[PDB]
Amino acid sequence: MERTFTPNVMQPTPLLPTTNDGRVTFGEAFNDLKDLARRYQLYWEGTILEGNLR
Amino acid sequence: MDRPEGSEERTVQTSNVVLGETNIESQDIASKEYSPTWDRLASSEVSDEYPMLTDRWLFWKSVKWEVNDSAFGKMLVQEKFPQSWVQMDVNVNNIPRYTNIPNFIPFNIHQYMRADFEVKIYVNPNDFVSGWLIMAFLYQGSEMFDYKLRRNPAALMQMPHVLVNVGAANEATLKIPYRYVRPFMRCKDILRTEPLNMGVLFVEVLIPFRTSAASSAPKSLDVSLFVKMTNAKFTGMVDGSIALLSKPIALP
Repeated sequence: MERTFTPNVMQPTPLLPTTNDGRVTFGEAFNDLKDLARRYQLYWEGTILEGNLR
Repeated sequence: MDRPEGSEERTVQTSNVVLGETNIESQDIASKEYSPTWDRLASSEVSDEYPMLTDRWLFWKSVKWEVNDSAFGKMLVQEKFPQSWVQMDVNVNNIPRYTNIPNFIPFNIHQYMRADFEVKIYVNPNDFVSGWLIMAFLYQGSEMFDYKLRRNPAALMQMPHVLVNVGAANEATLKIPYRYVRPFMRCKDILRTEPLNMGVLFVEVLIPFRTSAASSAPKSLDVSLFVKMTNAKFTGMVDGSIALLSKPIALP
């Protein structure tokens, strides 16, 4: 698959040991964007006056 | 002395150095000794160990203290440590260099390191002088918001220390396990923090040094310091000239 394709890899060292996505040093695992997307964020913020109503 | 040679001396050999000691030491450990585990999380390159080089003991300073100048709490040694010991070898411009001393040769080619230290202090008085010294070590003391109130020997009596009685003339050994804010220390001035600044080693004058009023008696006495690294691990091989050393900052 062309998106992840890695031809002729030259790697000088071993790979780095894992912290289980931060669960080793912090308490939680940040492995997924769907969990970050469930923390609330602002959507629309406005003001409404009498006289620009009905 | 009851034998033809005086008595049986005791020998402490590490690598190709051998240190004679005739008396009972005075020991302490700056914190609990452990085996480093999270340090593997910091670097993907293999940590290099040089036991033949670094385990070896090394003579560090000789500081002289006199009868006329011994207050209570006069500081003979006040040093950023290991910074002062590792950067002890200076050129004409007082710029340190890790190239000459074979214990410090791997600090030259690496970026980061980690290791435990053992500082050992030697005082060789005759029998008729009496005094007392305290040598204590404060983990990252220089960065502390009141570092200059903790220099009184009344404060050092609390942090891990050893005592050297000049009347008895004993040895003293202070083991310092590696502890720091990060799993490694920097060896040079990079990424513009000072290199290899893990704490502060003090030598104060707990009881001032006193001798007899006779004219030919010694009015001075020497203090020598030996240091050695223990689990030394180096990582991040680079060129020796890729980073520079600048002359060290002194403590107030």
